[PDB]
Amino acid sequence: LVTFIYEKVEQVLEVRSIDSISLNLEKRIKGWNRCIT
Amino acid sequence: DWFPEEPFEAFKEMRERKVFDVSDMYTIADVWGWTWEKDFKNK
Repeated sequence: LVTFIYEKVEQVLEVRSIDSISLNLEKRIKGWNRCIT
Repeated sequence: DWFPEEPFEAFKEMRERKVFDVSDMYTIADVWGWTWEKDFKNK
């Protein structure tokens, strides 16, 4: 009759080590690669 | 903790944390005394 929408970890180890530049660090690695050279 | 986004402040952190400082910034022309090389490289 009606639909509402309402608002309602070890996996981090599998990705904080395999790496895919997933954090704020990137915002900085990019800036350094853009400026420091 | 993060190093500053601004490169110069990041260098100031490099000094303060002693991760890199000017005393490590040395090369052969400054080390084996090749004082002549100043006259060759840039011309």
